[PDB]
Amino acid sequence: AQPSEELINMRRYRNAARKLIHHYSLNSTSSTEYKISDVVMTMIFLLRSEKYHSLFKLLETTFDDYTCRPQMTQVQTDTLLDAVRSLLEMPSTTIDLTTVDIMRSSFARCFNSPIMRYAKIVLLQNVALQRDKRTTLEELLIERGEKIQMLQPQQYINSGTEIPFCDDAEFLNRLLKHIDPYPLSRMYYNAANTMFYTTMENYAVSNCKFNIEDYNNIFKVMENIRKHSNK
Amino acid sequence: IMRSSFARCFNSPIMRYAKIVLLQNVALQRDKRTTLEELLIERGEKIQMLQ
Amino acid sequence: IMRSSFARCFNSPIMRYAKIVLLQNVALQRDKRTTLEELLIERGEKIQMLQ
Amino acid sequence: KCNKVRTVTEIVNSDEKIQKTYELAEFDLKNLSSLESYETLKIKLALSKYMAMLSTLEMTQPLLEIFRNKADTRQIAAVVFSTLAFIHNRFHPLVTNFTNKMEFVVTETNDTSIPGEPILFTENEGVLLCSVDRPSIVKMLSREFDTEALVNFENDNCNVRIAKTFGADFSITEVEATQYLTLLLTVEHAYLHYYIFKNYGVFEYCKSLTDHSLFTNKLRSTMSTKTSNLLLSKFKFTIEDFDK
Amino acid sequence: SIPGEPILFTENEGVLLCSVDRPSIVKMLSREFDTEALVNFENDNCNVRIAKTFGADFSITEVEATQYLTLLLTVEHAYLHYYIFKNYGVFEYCKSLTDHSLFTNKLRSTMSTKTSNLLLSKFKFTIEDFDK
Repeated sequence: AQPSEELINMRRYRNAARKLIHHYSLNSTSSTEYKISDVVMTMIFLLRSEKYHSLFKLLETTFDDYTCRPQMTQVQTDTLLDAVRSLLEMPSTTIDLTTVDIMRSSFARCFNSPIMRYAKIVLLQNVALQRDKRTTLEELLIERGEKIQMLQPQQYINSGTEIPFCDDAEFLNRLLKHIDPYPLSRMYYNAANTMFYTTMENYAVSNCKFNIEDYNNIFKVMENIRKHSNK
Repeated sequence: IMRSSFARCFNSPIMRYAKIVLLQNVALQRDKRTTLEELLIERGEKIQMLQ
Repeated sequence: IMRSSFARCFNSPIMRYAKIVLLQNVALQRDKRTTLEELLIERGEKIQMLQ
Repeated sequence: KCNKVRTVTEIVNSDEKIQKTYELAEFDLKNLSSLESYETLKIKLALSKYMAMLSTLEMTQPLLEIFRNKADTRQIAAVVFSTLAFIHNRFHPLVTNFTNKMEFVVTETNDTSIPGEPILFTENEGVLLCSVDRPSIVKMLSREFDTEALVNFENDNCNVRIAKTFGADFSITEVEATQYLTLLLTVEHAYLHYYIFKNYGVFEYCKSLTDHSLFTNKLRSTMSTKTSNLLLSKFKFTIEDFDK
Repeated sequence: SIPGEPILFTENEGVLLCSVDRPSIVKMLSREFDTEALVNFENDNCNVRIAKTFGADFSITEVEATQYLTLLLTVEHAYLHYYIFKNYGVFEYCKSLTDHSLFTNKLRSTMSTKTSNLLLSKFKFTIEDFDK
């Protein structure tokens, strides 16, 4: 092998690989994420350090395509997670087994269909959750509410009543001017998708499919507002 | 032939996830127009803004 | 453009005459031609910025 | 309805007339421009005010740092309290206090976590109590969830859109400030159910938490044009993909 | 840069501003398209033209002056749109600047009864070849 040309600009691969990882794993801001050749280059870039090869092997096992979950070789798995953290260069942002499993589930569909035009489709579900038992929300509602009632407040947080305010109008204006340039609409669009992802991030456990119509109702809240304006 | 085939192969978008638009239009005219009484009820403050 | 000129010309084996004026060039380094309007938008945007 | 408004004039004694006609399409355009600019300004002002108020509160360290910590009992509760007061004022500008009984609980365990609504309430187990999942809340603050702005839009009747092309110590990052909007909207959502139960019984509150759907009935004769933070209403995903 | 129109009036961004494509203008003035040794359409000369057979420091040459006509025409074409919008709204740009085209209809009764710079009125090229 001659990576001087077969790995020319190792960055060329690394950067796109990291982008893709931050996309499929966890979440990131929207982008026109795709290049099958980039996936290939991800593999090739992995083929040059053991702190890659370990991961590479783990993911390659998905070519067996069955959803069987490998044993955690506890020690090596932990060291591997550390290596992952490193290679992702993130500020130790709570990289975890669960996110690793999520990426595993992503590859559980990645290679598995040659849909050679556009799988322009969310595949929200994960088989590789701790069980496919798939019980409903309501039982978990009771299960949570029990311990919720059992818990006692950590602090006795109310006495009397007050409100804070300030009127440094000049200061306010200063602040406003400093803030002004920002493209508000786009620079809050992100938060919607953030919370949306947070939803599943919570229910990664015995999940229930339905979310869509409730979200649509949240959105038609504005329809309700207009009807109020129309009485 | 292999070349021309791979050219297509490498251009096959995959696995794309969710989205939002948000960007919106409101109304042309029938949405409640301002009415002069409201504007007067605001502007009257100039009577005391004075100077 | 010149390069592509000859790869346009040789296409014809036709000898009588060809009024044809192949004004367009296929090969201009893009997936597909966009509209003009989009370009107009995108340019004018940055254009207004300039002092 | 292109409505080429049509006009004529004459001298007295009707010596001879003149005619003209004109087109609203510029006027409506300009009105829409002014309206949306104005309302955007208003919303930005409101957010600024909120931020300033928060700033007042003597924080020793940045917000994200606060949440990344978990030893606190004051700061997070206080923040929640303040946000709730702000929202209640935005609905009742003359109203200032809630008559005590407000109490909060930190929650730490997946084995206590609850889907969707991250913040939950028992309006009276004798008195009000509330609960918060700091662990989960932290997670949204992954900045890579944030990136520079796309500029897409759709359905433009040509110049209807392009016209805008011819229409002219906490000194801290825009994206950092943008973090706040998350908790803003979250607390807003929560306050919805809170207000519902405050007005009515527990079982309808449970139904609303099963589906935030039936609200569309009860939230009438309730919002007397006191607009809320949903200006850009094209919230939507792909739908046909639901595939039952 | 912009397609076609090398000049763009922003009529009032608070006040008028205009755009100039120096790189293109330089392309146009790269010139050398020109040489006077030419031939031109004529027909039926005995009736039509044969009679026309029998009638008659800066010391710079002419080619440059010929070149000036380029910018003359360009600024004219700009002036059209500029005048129009200065007299009317923006939105008609959706038409005129997509395609100037019918704008002459608006110009009806607008011209001052004096012509400009369309003497050799048969300006045309082959059309049916479009092979759409």
